Amino acid sequence: KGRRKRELIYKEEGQEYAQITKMLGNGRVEASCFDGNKRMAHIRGKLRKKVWMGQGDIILVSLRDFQDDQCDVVHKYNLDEARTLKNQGELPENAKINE
Amino acid sequence: KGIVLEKIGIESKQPNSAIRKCVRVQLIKNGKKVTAFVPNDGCLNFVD
Amino acid sequence: VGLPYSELLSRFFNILRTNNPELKFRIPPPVCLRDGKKTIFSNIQDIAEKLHRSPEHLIQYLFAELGTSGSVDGKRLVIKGKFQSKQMENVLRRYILEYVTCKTCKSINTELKRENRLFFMVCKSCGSTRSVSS
RNA sequence: AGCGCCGUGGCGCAGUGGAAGCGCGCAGGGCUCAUAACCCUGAUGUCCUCGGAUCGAAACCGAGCGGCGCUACCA
Ligand SMILES: [Mg+2]
Ligand SMILES: [Mg+2]
Repeated sequence: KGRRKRELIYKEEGQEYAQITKMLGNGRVEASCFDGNKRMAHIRGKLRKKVWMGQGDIILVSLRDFQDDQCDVVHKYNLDEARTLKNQGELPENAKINE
Repeated sequence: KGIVLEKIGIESKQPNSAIRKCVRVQLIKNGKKVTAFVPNDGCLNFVD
Repeated sequence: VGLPYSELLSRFFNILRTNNPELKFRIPPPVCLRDGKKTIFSNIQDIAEKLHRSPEHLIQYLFAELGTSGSVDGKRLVIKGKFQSKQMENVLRRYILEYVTCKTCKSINTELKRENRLFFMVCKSCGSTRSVSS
């Protein structure tokens, strides 16, 4: 089946960080975004079953300017960029996740 | 004829990963509500 | 004749303004650490002080609320379990509501005492005797 | 106040008269391509305090402590 430190990425112009609250089905998920929203995130292609995610993982999420209650993932962090951005406080301190 | 109730992006089927720009539109003639695709790449921002 | 009632009421109000100019506002913000499998609470000593509460009784009450196990490390509580800071904050809120400050009147200077084997509470500002143990 | 119970290894039971126990937990390993299941190895103790017969007690007993249930408010 298998034979068949990268630079962290920052939010910008309609894009931010989110905290997965519950894992939905069919490739959906819900993310509490650090804007005051409990948005729903869809998993994009080239990433759907390319990177595996889990509840409790900081997520880089692109938004939909034409649809404010829906959003889609662009990138997932391996718990190191999360602690980093927490130290620089990019995401509000009211959301603390560690492991 | 109809009126755009709002604008949405609906996700494609299984073998194709992409989001297609569509519009939730209310029909004038009978009152029923439906959804409509918008072709021609740069035209959701034309909808208003 | 209720005239000699208002004067001693005035005397009491002057007593109150003399003794207690400030008339809790001294709860340390419970900044916790949820390290996945682990949880570390450093503020446990500070909340022990600012509430005038001995550490062992507070930590055993925390363990009695939630059936989770760990140790005490260092001036901190290291519990290996899963809890958001909101829920442990809530548990501390309950303990604050019903132990550090009495429901009937605003006070906090009361502390643990042992009046014929349980923990019987008494106050200092007042002189209360209430049987709060469980 | 007296009597019935007890004194953890993180737990519950225990043999309590040779001196550290069993399962549940936790760390680690094994099997498997891999996971779970299964299989092996473990470090944890003043087995609560003080004295006593005893080669020797954690165990057998008693001059104190703590926590449990009743007698029940025992001027
Ligand atoms: Mg190759
Ligand atoms: Mg997508």
